[PDB]
Amino acid sequence: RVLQEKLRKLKEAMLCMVCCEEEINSTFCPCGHTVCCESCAAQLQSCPVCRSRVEHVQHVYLPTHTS
Amino acid sequence: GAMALKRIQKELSDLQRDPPAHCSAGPVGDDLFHWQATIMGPPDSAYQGGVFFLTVHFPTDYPFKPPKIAFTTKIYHPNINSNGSICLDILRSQWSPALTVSKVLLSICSLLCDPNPDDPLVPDIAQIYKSDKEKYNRHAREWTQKYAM
Ligand SMILES: [Zn+2]
Ligand SMILES: [Zn+2]
Repeated sequence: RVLQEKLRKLKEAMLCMVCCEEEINSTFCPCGHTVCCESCAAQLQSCPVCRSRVEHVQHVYLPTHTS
Repeated sequence: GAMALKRIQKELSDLQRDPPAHCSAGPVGDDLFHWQATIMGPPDSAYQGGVFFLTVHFPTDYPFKPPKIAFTTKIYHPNINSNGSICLDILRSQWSPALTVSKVLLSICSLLCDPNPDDPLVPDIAQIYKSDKEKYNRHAREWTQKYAM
């Protein structure tokens, strides 16, 4: 049924904001927005969401990860 | 691996599923990196009844850089010049990968309803706007009928 709409919205929410291909796995510190894969995150000097300066990127394993 | 393609395809699919009011966008030509957009002048603007065509050109490092968006339809407005260039913060300094063509289109609509006279691309229109709003609307309406209808 239309669980599909929900499950797909969830899956697309887990995709990197920038490249739209890799699973998100990085947070901008200190602000905490978690919207990118490691490669796109490394290239953003300020957070795309809140525009806070990025002091450093912390790897994150999203609790919602499969395999 | 430099592909803006996936990001563009995703934006396109999202925009077409939930399009901003008064707006439409779709791909044009062969170029996946080009879209055409259309804006129907809002009802509470001097541009009502007018149809404005825009080009959307994505740079190759999109969305690290903003899309290039320009009116091809002629318009009387302080924030848009005769080349169709749009003076809008999020198309320049305030761009971020969190924004989208959809959101920019919405802001352009907002700008049609409420020009920003503090950001003139077209000095003499910006002052007709601040000095005499009633003549502004008269001229904006005349140009809409002449060039956008
Ligand atoms: Zn990415
Ligand atoms: Zn942030």
